[PDB]
Amino acid sequence: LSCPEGLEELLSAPPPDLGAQRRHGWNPKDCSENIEVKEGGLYFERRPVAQSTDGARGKRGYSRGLHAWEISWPLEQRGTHAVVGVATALAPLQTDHYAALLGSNSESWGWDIGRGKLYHQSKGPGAPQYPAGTQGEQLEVPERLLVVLDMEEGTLGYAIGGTYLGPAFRGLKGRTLYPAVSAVWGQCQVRIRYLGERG
Amino acid sequence: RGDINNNV
Repeated sequence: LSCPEGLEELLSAPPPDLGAQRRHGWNPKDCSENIEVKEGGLYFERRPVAQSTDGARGKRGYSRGLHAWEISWPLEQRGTHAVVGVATALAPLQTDHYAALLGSNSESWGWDIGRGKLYHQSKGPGAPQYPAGTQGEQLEVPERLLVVLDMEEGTLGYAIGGTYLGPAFRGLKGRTLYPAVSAVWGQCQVRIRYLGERG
Repeated sequence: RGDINNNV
């Protein structure tokens, strides 16, 4: 019973076409210098750069209603720190070490899809596990996951295989938040597929 | 080459 209002409606609507996906996809003008946005926003490729973590934001920031998008991040392309979430327009997108960049500061919120941990203003040790009752060593986030941002309640949560896993972060009302990830893997290809909005 | 994260 934890779903945002209108999530089933949204996920059952005809999927946004490639045009819509590019409009709400990764921004070539808002990513790390070590990331190349391809296909007009449908995916990015992180260049091979040693001792760097690199982020990207979507083109569109959300302040109201419900928005969802699918991230596709091959399991073998995640490396030591693969973080999926949202950021304000001001979050840093690059740092010179391997780290959970997304969620390391005030401006970002991330789920570590290898460790299972949630980061916001967090360096990483002690961070809580998500979803409830799981732990890294005994879960595996598959290639595709949905990111679900409810800007009426002010929550960010995730869905896997069509199933919402609950609110991960709260307290987001009044912000303007963009899709975001941070990555460390040379030549990783991270795709984003916008699923639409309601509200 | 040699790096944990496929960077070289």
